[PDB]
Amino acid sequence: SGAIYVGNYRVVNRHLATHNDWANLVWEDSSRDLLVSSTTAQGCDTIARCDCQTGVYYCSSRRKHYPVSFSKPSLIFVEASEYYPARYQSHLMLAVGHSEPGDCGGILRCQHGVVGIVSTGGNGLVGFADVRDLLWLDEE
Ligand SMILES: Cn1nc(C(N)=O)c2cc(F)ccc21
Ligand SMILES: [Zn+2]
Repeated sequence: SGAIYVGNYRVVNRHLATHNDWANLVWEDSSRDLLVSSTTAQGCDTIARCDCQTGVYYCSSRRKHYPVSFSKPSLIFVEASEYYPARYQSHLMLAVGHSEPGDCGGILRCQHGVVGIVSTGGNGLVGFADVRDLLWLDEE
């Protein structure tokens, strides 16, 4: 699990989104596994506006932050799991690194801030749902 908190917004994997998230929705996309919901108290997080391919992610199935090189956000085939079938997820970034389903929500950060959250992976890969193209998060 895990979320970002850019102001009074909560950014989560679309598949871990709660009833409250859907009952206080802002925007959502199944192909990306992203959903943003409203909050009453503000958050502690800046979103990266950049093309970095280096950063650090949190991996819950190891209790560690790992430094990684990561690919640019693209359309990637990801194998089956408890939450989705074997499909293409868009705006996915692979790094080489350990990941399992429950690692979803872990933050990837670079010098420019929060880059994205863990969304896909397998076979020593990890895909981060990029948030960097979502320029509207910074305001309103
Ligand atoms: C980080 N991660 N997300 C998923 C997923 N959403 O299906 C996944 C599936 C895997 F077999 C291994 C790792 C994974
Ligand atoms: Zn950056």
